[PDB]
Amino acid sequence: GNNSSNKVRIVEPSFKMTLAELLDECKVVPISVYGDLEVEITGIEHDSRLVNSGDLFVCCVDGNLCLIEADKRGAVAVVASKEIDIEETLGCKALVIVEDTNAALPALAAAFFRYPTKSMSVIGITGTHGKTTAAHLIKTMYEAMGLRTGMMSSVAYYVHGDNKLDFPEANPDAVLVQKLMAKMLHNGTEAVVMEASSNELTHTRCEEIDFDIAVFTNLSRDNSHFQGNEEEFRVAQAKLFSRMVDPDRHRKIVNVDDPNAPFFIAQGNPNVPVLTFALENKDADVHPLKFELSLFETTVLVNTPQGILEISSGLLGRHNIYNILAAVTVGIAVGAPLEDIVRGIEEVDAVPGRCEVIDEEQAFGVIVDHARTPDALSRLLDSVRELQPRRIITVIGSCGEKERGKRPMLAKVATDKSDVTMLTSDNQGSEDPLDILDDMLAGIGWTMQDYLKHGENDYYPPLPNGHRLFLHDIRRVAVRCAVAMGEEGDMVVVAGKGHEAYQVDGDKKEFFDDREECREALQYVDELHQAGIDTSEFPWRLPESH
Amino acid sequence: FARPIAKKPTFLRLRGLFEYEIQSWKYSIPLFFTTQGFDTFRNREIST
Repeated sequence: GNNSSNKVRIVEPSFKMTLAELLDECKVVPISVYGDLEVEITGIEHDSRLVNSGDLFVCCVDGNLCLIEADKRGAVAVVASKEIDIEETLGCKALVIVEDTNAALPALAAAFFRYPTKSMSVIGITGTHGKTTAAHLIKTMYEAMGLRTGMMSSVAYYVHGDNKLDFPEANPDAVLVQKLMAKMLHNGTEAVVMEASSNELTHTRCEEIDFDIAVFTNLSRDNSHFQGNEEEFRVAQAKLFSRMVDPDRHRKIVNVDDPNAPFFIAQGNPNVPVLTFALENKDADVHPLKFELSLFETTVLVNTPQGILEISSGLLGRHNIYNILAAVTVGIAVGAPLEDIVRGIEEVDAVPGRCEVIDEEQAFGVIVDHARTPDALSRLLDSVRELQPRRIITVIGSCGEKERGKRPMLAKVATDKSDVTMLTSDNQGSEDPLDILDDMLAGIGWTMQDYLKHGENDYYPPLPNGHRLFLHDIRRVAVRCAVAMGEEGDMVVVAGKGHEAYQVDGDKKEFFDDREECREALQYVDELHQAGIDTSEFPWRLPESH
Repeated sequence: FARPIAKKPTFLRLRGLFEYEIQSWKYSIPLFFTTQGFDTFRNREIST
């Protein structure tokens, strides 16, 4: 528009407000208040290592050494848990000590930030699969329809346009949430796409958030250690729908394809209207009457409430079709036109580090995913089965810590669904890479003792299903040969980490991107055409030796 | 040009033992050799 390259100004209003107004706005009974509330509030924080002069510094902990740190800094409020007197050890400013800093922390932040979620289209999205992809597509669609959009996830933070505020740890407290919320509110943005993470809704956060649209894309059973019973999983995840209070400015997007869609709806204000997406279940408001998925082509004739529309794109993935269905249903909730929905859908061609298709003049689809669980590789393998290519190669990473129970079943599904498998050393920050490669096969039926007795005689084995064995450690050569395998129209997965733009091997840290190396290898395919005999299993790349 | 068979895998095709006495090798193998970096191929193995 104006510049499109210079950074947009950090237009943050420095809030001016006093402690008595704070107590009146959010009436919390004091237990350890002294003196008088003669203090001007200048900022807000929770952690002493980020506490500056004049912030809230609220977090539940007893006998903390951070009290002295905040006293040195000069925080306006210094309240962890402990009854502490004034003018001797905490003479920096006044005290407003509350019973539970976590309970009133969203309340105090909203009162200080003037409750910015009321003046925004704050959308929380629940579910298990495709959360980040759904957030990306929804934010692109919302930005397309003539209005700015924000982003509140655990992987990235898009303030507006294309600048990315550095993504912090999985979930900080509500102080950072409301700080970035103020940035959205006063930086030209008028909406935000918030991921309703389990830790977010568990840690007393959604009490002081006004949700405009609540979306339920897909359901799956994971992290069952935290959700000890399926009832807790179905109720805690239903807190997103329970926050709904106004069935005239708020809408419900539900997945009747999943079994518990009415169950999710019934957990609070069913009057808020239900708009449903489902592909296999044609009894939905938005449904792709025609569905076609290929390795490089994808066609969807979808009968939205507006009408029947054709969507053609190379963004593969059946769950990606489900996600696009959820996005168009969300657009229907706000009454957005189909043309703007298509513009938003096509506004993204490669979501960062997930399902990132690379086509640098080649017929083998390079694709990566987060792949922090074996079920992610299993799901991508089922998608590949649904999108049957000629030859299947999947480069398998490793496991960081001592979670040795995943790689057996991971290698099982890989070798069962891939003609040729491949392994590498992606994340092994715990032990030696050789031991990590040894652990890769630990539960399914083949023993690596043969890897001991190679002697130029075991290089040509056909594992259980006649498929091919695989072993390597040098990540660069591993991915180079993985891209170098692709002959014509085969499957070339080099996944395992996703958007992780580095590489760790026990005690190392350097720059390493999988996508960049993949496109570089696609470029050197021209040099690769000069040779390439003895291609199938092992070894590779060296001619004039037969 | 010796080929050390060792712990590291041998993704490079075949092994070879040694062959460097022909005057043609000054510019014959460079077309087949390297082709992807210098240290990432020559220094991995085939030491002299």
